[PDB]
Amino acid sequence: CENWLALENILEKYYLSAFYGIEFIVGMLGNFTVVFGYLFCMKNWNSSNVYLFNLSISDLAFLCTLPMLIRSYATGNWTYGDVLCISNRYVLHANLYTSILFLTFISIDRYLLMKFPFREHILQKKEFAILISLAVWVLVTLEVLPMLTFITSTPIEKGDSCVDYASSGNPKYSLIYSLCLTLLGFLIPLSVMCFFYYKMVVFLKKRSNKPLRLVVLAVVIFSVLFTPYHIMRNVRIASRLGCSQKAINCLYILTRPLAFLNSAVNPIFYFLVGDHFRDMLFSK
Amino acid sequence: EVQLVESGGGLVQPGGSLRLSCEASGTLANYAIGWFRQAPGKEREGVSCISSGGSTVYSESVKDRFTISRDNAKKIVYLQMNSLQPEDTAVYYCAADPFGERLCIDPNTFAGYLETWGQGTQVTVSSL
Ligand SMILES: O=C(O)Cc1cc(F)ccc1NC(=O)c1cccc(-c2cc(O[C@@H]3CCCNC3)c(Cl)cc2F)c1F
Ligand SMILES: CCCCCCCC/C=C/CCCCCCCC(=O)OC[C@H](O)CO
Ligand SMILES: CCCCCCCC/C=C/CCCCCCCC(=O)OC[C@H](O)CO
Ligand SMILES: CCCCCCCC/C=C\CCCCCCCC(=O)OC[C@H](O)CO
Ligand SMILES: [Cl-]
Repeated sequence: CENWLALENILEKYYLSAFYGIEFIVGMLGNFTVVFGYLFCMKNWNSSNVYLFNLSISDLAFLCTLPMLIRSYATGNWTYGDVLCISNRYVLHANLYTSILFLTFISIDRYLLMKFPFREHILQKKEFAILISLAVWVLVTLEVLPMLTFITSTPIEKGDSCVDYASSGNPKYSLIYSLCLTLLGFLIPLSVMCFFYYKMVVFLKKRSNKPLRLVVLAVVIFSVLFTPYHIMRNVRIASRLGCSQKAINCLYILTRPLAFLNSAVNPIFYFLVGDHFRDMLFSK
Repeated sequence: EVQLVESGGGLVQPGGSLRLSCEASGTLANYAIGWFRQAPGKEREGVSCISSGGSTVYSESVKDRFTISRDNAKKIVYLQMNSLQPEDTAVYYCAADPFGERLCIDPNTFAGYLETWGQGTQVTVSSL
C-alpha cells in the first residue's frame, strides 16, 4: 500500500500544515480582538459573557499548540519530548469538548433570559456561570484523562513518541472510550442544544429572532464540523479490530482540521448575544 | 442627545397606587426606556422596560402589579405602580438606551452600558 502511504505523508506534510496554518492566523486575530474587546469594553459581565470568554481561552490554548503541531507534521516526526506530548494531547481534546459545552450553556442562558429577562434565578447569575465554567473545565479534563493515562503507559520518555489512541493501543478499549466520548462529549451536548432550540420555539409560539439565531448557528457549526471527525475516529479504531486501513486513516486525517475550524470561527458568537458588541468594538 | 427627569414620587399607604413619569428633553422614538430602583443598602434592580418598538418586560416581583407605557409625542414614559408594599420603598430611576431593541433583552446587564439616567424619585410605602 505504497500509494496510500504516499497520500498519508502528503496529507500530513501539506494538507495539515496549510489547514492548521490558516486556522492559526484567523483564530489568533479573531480571538485576540474579542478578548481585548471584553477586557476594554465590558464593565459588568453576565452568564453569556463568562461562557464566551472561556470559549476564547479554550480556543487560544489550542491555537498556541499549532506552531508545534505544524512543525512536527512538516518534518514527519515528534521531537518536542514527553511533557509537550501530554500538554498538546490534552489541549487538543480539551478545546474540542469544552467548546461545545460553553455553547450549550450559552444556549440555556439565552433560553432562560427569553423567559426571565431580569435574571432573578440563581441559574442566571454571573457567579453561577463562573461555577459552571469551572465545572466544564473539570468535567472535560476528566473525559480526556483516560487518553492521557494510556499515553503515559507508552514510551513517551524516549522523547520522540506521541501516540494517537485512534491509531495505537488496544482497539477494543479505544473504541469503548471513543464511543463514550462521542456520546458524552459530542452527541449529548448537541442534543441538549436541539432540545433548548425546541423549548425556545414553543415559548415564542405561545407568546405569538436573536435567541434562535445563536442556537441554530451552534447546532449547524457543530453538526457540520464535528460529525465527519467523530465518524472517522470511530471507523479508524473499528478498522483495527491492508490498503483499506491506510485509506481510512487518510479520510480520518482530512476530518481533524475540519473539526478544529470551530476554534477559528467561534468568535462569531460574541456578536449574537444582543449587546451590540460589534458596534462597541468599532467605537474603541 | 437626551436628558431624563423622573417625577411622581411620594408617600403611599400599603396596597396603594402611584404613577411615575420619566420625561425626556432632546426624539425619544428610537430609545428603549427601563425603570430601575435602589432600596437603602441594596443593589440596583430593574423593574420594567419598554423597547422602541413598544414591547414591554417586567421583573417577576412587579409582574402582576406594574404597567409601563410610552407617549413618544410628549416624550414621556409612565410607570403605573399598583398594590405597593413597604418592600417597594426605593429611589426609582429611568434609563435610556439609544439602541431601542437592546435594553429590554437583559435590563440588569445592559443598564451598565448606559450613560443616560435620571436623578431618581423616592417612593415610600409605609402605614399610618
Ligand atoms: O494532529 C492533529 O491533526 C491535531 C489533533 C486533532 C484531533 F482531533 C485530535 C488530536 C490531535 N493531535 C494531538 O493532540 C497531538 C498532540 C501531540 C503531538 C501530536 C503530533 C504527533 C506527531 O508524531 C507522533 C510520532 C510519530 C507518529 N505520529 C505520532 C506528529 Cl508528526 C505531529 C503531531 F502534531 C499530535 F497530533
Ligand atoms: C492534566 C492536565 C494535562 C497537562 C496540560 C494542562 C494545561 C495545558 C498547558 C500546560 C503547561 C505545560 C507546558 C510545558 C512547559 C514546557 C515544556 C518543556 O519544557 O518541554 C519538556 C519536553 O517536552 C521534554 O522534557
Ligand atoms: C457530568 C454531567 C453529565 C450529566 C448528563 C447530562 C444528560 C442530560 C440529558 C441528555 C439527553 C439529551 C437532551 C435531552 C433530549 C434531547 C433529544 C433531542 O434530540 O431533541 C429533543 C427534541 O428536539 C425536542 O422534543
Ligand atoms: C471550508 C472547509 C473546506 C475543507 C474540506 C475538508 C476536507 C473534507 C473532509 C472530510 C471528508 C469526509 C470523511 C467521510 C465521513 C463519512 C464517510 C464514511 O462513513 O466513510 C467510512 C468508510 O468506512 C470508509 O471506508
Ligand atoms: Cl500514531
